[PDB]
Amino acid sequence: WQWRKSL
Amino acid sequence: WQWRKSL
Amino acid sequence: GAMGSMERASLIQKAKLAEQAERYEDMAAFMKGAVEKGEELSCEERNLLSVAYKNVVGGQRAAWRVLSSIEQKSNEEGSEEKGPEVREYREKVETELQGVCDTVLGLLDSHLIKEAGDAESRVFYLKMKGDYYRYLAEVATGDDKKRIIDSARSAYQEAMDISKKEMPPTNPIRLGLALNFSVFHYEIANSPEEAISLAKTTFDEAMADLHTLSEDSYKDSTLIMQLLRDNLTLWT
Amino acid sequence: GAMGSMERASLIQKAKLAEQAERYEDMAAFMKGAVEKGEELSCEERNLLSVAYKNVVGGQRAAWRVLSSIEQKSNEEGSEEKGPEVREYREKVETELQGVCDTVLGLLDSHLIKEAGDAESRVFYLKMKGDYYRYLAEVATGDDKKRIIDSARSAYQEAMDISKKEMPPTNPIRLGLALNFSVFHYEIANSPEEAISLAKTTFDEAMADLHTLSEDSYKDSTLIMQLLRDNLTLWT
Ligand SMILES: [Cl-]
Ligand SMILES: [Cl-]
Ligand SMILES: [Mg+2]
Ligand SMILES: [Mg+2]
Ligand SMILES: [Mg+2]
Ligand SMILES: [Mg+2]
Ligand SMILES: [Mg+2]
Ligand SMILES: [Mg+2]
Repeated sequence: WQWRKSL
Repeated sequence: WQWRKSL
Repeated sequence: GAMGSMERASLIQKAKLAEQAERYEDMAAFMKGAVEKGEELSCEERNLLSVAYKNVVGGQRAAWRVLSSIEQKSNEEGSEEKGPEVREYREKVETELQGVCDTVLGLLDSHLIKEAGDAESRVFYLKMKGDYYRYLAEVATGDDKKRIIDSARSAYQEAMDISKKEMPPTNPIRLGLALNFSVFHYEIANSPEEAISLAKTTFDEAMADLHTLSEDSYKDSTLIMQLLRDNLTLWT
Repeated sequence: GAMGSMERASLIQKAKLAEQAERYEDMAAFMKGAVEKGEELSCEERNLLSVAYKNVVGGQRAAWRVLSSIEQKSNEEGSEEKGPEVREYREKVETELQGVCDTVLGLLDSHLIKEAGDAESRVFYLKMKGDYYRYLAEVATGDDKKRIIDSARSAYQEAMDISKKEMPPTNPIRLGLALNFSVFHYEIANSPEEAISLAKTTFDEAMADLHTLSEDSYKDSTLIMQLLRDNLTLWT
């Protein structure tokens, strides 16, 4: 699991 | 080297 | 405004100093002052604005999530009553976060977006409008939640339409916009299939354009493509 | 004060929430409000106060050091003149840092120290007074630098005298006080030999008392002893 990516 | 320790 | 007496160039200079010192609230205040001088922003200046507020609101969002989790647990069966304090403090952080979002959206509306004519600036600012309506949507629970969500959607959609017409598929702004609109679909709009389809098509179309790029542009584009891949791996 | 209308217990509860959310400025404001209720602080409450302000001032100090380094480089031979902005912004951060230190010292003087009669509270608060005069000393450059340094020294010395008479050599408050007074000697008072002697004697006297302790107290004390060792290794 990992916090989904945003930019 | 490392930043000396304080508490 | 408190920055009204400082030169535009000094505000930009101090924004860069604040970034080096990791003083992002100062950085945001300096860039707000620079925007309020009324001149359009350069590419570098637009990214100073976004970096500053992204870090400020990112900290507020992380804090809001911690407090919201504590609040939800307090409302589970068998949880001891502890009074109004958790809700009050979650509300305090929420109100501060909404204020930051309103400030950014106010700068975009007065008057960054209406003066932005080039694709790189207009898409950048519309992505920002979508992002900050998305952050409002993350905490929204009342009568206006659907309108907040549709405001985010509408801003992202205009940015997507322009980016597809005016930018190559490897453009870093286009890629980051698609990444975030995909997250919007997955997390906000309850549309995981749309989120996955957008991330895949964005990735594949960029892959096919990499051959046109210099080494430095290749590095910039593949970095964001990996973030799309990270999300696809998480979601499938 | 803005916290005057909130219950003492609610302020403490929200300070703990702020800590969980890493909102240390909020945490400090809550604990300031709790102190201003006028009742003495419990052991746990004293440590909430110190944690909050330590994190706030720690961030300000780190930022001040970044900016001071940039400023010093700008005053080297061959550096291009860039105007007053670096100095101004370093001064802004410096003034904010001094304000935090003055606030903490004001809480200690009105009226935490005068009501603290037990060794654990009195030594704790006098260590804090020494610490925040030390942070003022780090940025001091004018007529009052020597008096600021002597105020730090005097507070640390009173705390040391009490801790040696009233506490065992493994007491974590005594150990952390000695650690910080040693750093004061090394960094502020230009007395590295005193700094080294104090750290060594503190370490050795604690080592000889470890046999009296439970497993949990042993863990607490050896953790701080390792910090003394870290400094001795750095300094010799
Ligand atoms: Cl609150
Ligand atoms: Cl300034
Ligand atoms: Mg001008
Ligand atoms: Mg224009
Ligand atoms: Mg084009
Ligand atoms: Mg009461
Ligand atoms: Mg008393
Ligand atoms: Mg005793």
